[PDB]
Amino acid sequence: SGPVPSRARVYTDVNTHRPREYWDYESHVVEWGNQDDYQLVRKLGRGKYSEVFEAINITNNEKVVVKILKPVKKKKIKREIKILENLRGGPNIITLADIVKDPVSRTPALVFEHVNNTDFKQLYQTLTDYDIRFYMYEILKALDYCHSMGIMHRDVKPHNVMIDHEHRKLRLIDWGLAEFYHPGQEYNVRVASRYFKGPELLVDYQMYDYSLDMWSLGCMLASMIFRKEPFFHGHDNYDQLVRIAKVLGTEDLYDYIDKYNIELDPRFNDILGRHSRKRWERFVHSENQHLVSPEALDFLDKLLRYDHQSRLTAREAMEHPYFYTVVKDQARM
Ligand SMILES: Brc1cc2[nH]nnc2nc1Br
Repeated sequence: SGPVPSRARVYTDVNTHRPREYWDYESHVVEWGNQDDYQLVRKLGRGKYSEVFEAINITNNEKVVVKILKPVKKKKIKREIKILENLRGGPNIITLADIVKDPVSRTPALVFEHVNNTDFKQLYQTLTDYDIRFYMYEILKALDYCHSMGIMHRDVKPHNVMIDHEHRKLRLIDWGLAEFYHPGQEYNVRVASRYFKGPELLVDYQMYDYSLDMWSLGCMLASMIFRKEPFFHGHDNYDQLVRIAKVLGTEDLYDYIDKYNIELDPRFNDILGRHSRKRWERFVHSENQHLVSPEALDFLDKLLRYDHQSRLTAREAMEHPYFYTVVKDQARM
């Protein structure tokens, strides 16, 4: 009789109380700059949707980062721009500095504040127990802010977390998949990386919310404290849910499907089978035990839930005992 509707438990109507211009990015007018102010130095990396370069602003001799966008729909460019401008100045949010366009090829490019070319994926293995809690707390600051601004990132993964370990700085980047949350709106489930897709994306439940980012955050935490990258290692979108079901169990999965009256793809009933909910001790060994604690396992369990409504919010996560020492040390400053 159709899926059961769902609402976010926090920041549900923040966009409703704002002017239309805040979230109606289709009508957003882009403030274009002059690309002659920037000279590219070297390429930093590629991607399906952009190429990233280190560049120099020749007007003030400032180092910047230039993201030349691949050809995508104009509304998607306006969405990333509007979200970056709404979140500008937020805690641990990357700063959009300028928007330029090649006068010949009409190719748009975003100019960001400079950050050291080193992300969370390259640094996790050398991090101590305290470093994991510290940087996870910094990620939660950025997530709680953008959620409070009515925006979900929808692509939380270590590759999108830039870290300057010398200064202990952290920046959340790549907002090309972020969207504004509106209660009752059905979103595209073809988002995020395979290993970080929430169960709602794999069962094709479109009325999701900020809680999607909290699942992806839980996938990062599990891979770091267990040193298993990725943690849920599926061969495809169907097998990705099977890998999750082999850990969280199938009974909670069918209760989740039953609660929201989700029409499960018939290709799943032959491959899901029957699996019990595993204990987190199964993934602990002598090489990751220094990163695993009862607080870490209790915090991880509250993030990786089938029911998106039962996962911790970003604000609830920041108050878990897992961060008690980090919060106390920041108060000492
Ligand atoms: Br700074 C920076 C900002 C980005 N936005 N999307 N990808 C990005 N990469 C780097 Br590096």
